[PDB]
Amino acid sequence: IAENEDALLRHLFQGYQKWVRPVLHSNDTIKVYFGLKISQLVDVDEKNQLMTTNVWLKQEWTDHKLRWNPDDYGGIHSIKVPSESLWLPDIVLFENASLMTKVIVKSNGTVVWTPPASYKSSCTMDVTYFPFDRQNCSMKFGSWTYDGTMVDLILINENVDRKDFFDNGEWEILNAKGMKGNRRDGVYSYPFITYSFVLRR
Ligand SMILES: *[C@@H]1O[C@H](CO)[C@@H](O)[C@H](O)[C@H]1NC(C)=O
Ligand SMILES: *[C@@H]1O[C@H](CO)[C@@H](O)[C@H](O)[C@H]1NC(C)=O
Repeated sequence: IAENEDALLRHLFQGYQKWVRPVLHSNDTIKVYFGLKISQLVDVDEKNQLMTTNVWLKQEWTDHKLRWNPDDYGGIHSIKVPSESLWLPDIVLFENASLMTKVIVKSNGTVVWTPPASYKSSCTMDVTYFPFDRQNCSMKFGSWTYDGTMVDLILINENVDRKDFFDNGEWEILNAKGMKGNRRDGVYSYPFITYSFVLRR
């Protein structure tokens, strides 16, 4: 086989600077579509009010530097590229608790990144219900480096993605909904997404 896959890569990352936002015009914000997918609830530590989860952080955005006509490159329309090479919006889980997988890049600039993660975030037993088999657990995600001027978050679904979720014997997910906030400290606006989990038993 003969791969102009190597030519596209050399042409795509020639003078690429992963630290410059890959916008066309410098006035532009980069829109990052975001969604949380849960694989399983690993453990609910009722003592320390903590929760550990296995999740994927679904991210998608446009990198206007990484755009090509497939006709020039043997009809390639998509390629897999290491996340370490790309500009990233640097979305993190806020209350410290995102492995560097590879990214998919498409000839129109769309980048799809879904890195897996394992987190231990804080919980809160619901005292309104007796017996006490409810817990309120929140996960808050947003860019660390870029304010809303430079990265805007778009929440792709009101619900956490659970199609591939593993029900663990000991707790059940009553609800898991995401909502957008735009609140952070300083003379800067920072958009974020809060996911609220209601766990039973
Ligand atoms: C690029 O093409 C894909 C289909 O492969 C599509 O899902 C995506 O919306 C396109 N990107 C843009 C920025 O239109
Ligand atoms: C816990 O979550 C439930 C469901 O969203 C809500 O009705 C309740 O007000 C919350 N209370 C606390 C203390 O978290």
